[PDB]
Amino acid sequence: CHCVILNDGNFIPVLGFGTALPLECPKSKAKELTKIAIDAGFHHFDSASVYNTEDHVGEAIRSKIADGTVRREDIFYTSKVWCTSLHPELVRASLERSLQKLQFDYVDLYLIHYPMALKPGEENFPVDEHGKLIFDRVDLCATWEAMEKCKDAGLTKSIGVSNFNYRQLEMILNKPGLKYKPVCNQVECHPYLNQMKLLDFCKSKDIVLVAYGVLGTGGWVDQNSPVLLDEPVLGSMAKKYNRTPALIALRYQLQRGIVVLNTSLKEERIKENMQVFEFQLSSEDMKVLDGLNRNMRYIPAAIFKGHPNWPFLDEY
Amino acid sequence: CHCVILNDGNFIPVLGFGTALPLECPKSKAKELTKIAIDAGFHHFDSASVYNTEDHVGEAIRSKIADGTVRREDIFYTSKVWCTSLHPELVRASLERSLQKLQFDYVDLYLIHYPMALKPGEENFPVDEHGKLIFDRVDLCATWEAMEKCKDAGLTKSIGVSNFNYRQLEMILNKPGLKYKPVCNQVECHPYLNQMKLLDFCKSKDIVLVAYGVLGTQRYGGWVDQNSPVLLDEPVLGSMAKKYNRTPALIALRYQLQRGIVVLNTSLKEERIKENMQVFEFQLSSEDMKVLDGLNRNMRYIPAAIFKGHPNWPFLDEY
Repeated sequence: CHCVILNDGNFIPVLGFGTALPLECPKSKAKELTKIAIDAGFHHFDSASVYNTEDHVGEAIRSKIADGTVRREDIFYTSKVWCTSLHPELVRASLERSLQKLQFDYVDLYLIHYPMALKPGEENFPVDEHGKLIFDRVDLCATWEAMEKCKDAGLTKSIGVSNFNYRQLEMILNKPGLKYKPVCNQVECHPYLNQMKLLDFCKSKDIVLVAYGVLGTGGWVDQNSPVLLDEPVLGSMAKKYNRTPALIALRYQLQRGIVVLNTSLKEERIKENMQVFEFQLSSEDMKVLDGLNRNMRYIPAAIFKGHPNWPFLDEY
Repeated sequence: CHCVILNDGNFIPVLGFGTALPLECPKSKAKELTKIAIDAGFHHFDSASVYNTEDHVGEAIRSKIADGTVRREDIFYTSKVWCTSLHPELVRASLERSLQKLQFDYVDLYLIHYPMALKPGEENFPVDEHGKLIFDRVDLCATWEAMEKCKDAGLTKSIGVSNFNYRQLEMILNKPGLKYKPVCNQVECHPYLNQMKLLDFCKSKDIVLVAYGVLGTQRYGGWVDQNSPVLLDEPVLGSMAKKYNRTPALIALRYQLQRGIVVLNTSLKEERIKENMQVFEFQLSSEDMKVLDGLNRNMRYIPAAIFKGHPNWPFLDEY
């Protein structure tokens, strides 16, 4: 493995495969993609209870274990508790359900998906008659204590968070009687939103930053206007190193000590990910990439914008 | 043709097929889709110079004219001049280039795509080293006069605008020496953004409101936002669909037709393409129309965000 140590003693592969699927795709597509990713060399798989793809991803993994491609111990599986189960007593319940769907005995990492609670229930997006989310309030420190207990019960080897801004991380870190610090903070990160300040903070607290939406992500204008991968600097550097604009973006994060999660529906693209270990960017080129930062948040989770705990209002 | 009259005497089919394709589709996809629509009964096709599918669309259309399925005069084709060619002297050149690709003698409708100009050039989204769109200053009244000439030259039968707000329409309507009022204003419109005020304004000025994004849109590619409830998930639409034994989509389409709006819709699915024609097989009661009116929440799914900093960005005013 091309791994990095977590503050709790566990190791996580620096390259992971995201299992979230496009709205149009049959959830079963996750199974095929997971198998392809495994054959391509991926050992780290990122999922979440809300993606409703865990049963298929679990089947893919158990199938590659059964034919001897990999062993459970060599796989790093991550799940996340959704907004509707942040209530302390619902945390463990959701994790156990995921393990049931996966037919696993444990997950390697369990994260709080967002620092925002929503009305408990089967619906992942509970809304009123006006289509507005029914927010709920919870003590994130209580939710955290429940995460700690899951780790102690052996249901998850490590625990961390996702989409937490620095102050929210602080709430957990300064929590009285804290037992386990989150091992990571999974957030959107790429050349247009390099998360420099948040990264420096996490590193200062021995927390690993895990990036999703590393290559970026409606109407014709909004769908055809230039996006991250259209960046001329990446295209130029890609030709300079004879790789792809995507590989430049992926490599950029690795050289910053960031764990990267990537996804694709195409086998060739999934396989190309492994090239991120085949080359290196020069200090000067790393500095050039640092200059692309333009605070462009592609995954704002707009529907939550009115939530008291929306993490993206603060600078970082 | 289920057609309605325009303020210039010409008629437009009340249902049209948009020819804009998802960035992940070979531009040729537009040819097969257009032929399918034509067989399904579509006569109205909405395109734009920027979509860069005009050649493929013209191929399909001419193909159906050749085999006798339709006549050129039975087809209503719309094109639009992009932000980079709004300068009075570039308006006609853009149209002639589109006709060349289509291999058409004329287009039935020609529109100003957005009331915002961008740096001239082949590049459609010119940006600086900071990734910011390079805006340009233009006189829309002068642009409009260039559109009027196109109509006088017979290159387009009618002229209109798209994504203009009420004051921007006024700018044109109150123009000294105005020869032709725009026949329409093509804007985003659906139950969550019914454009009541802009509609009432257009009606008062004899302007037809043409709607796109009629079934909602999901701009954000992020999982959470793409997986949160969408317009078609609306319980009122699902409940009403059951009442009339139709689909939530058909209810949303019929809603617009009864308001005097011309609807544009698209789909990569042949089955959904056909389904559209069902909108003409039923009618919504006046009571239910009122019910649908209550669904408005000023939810604009197509904000053209990249343009948000432009002086003429049309979505700032109330309407």
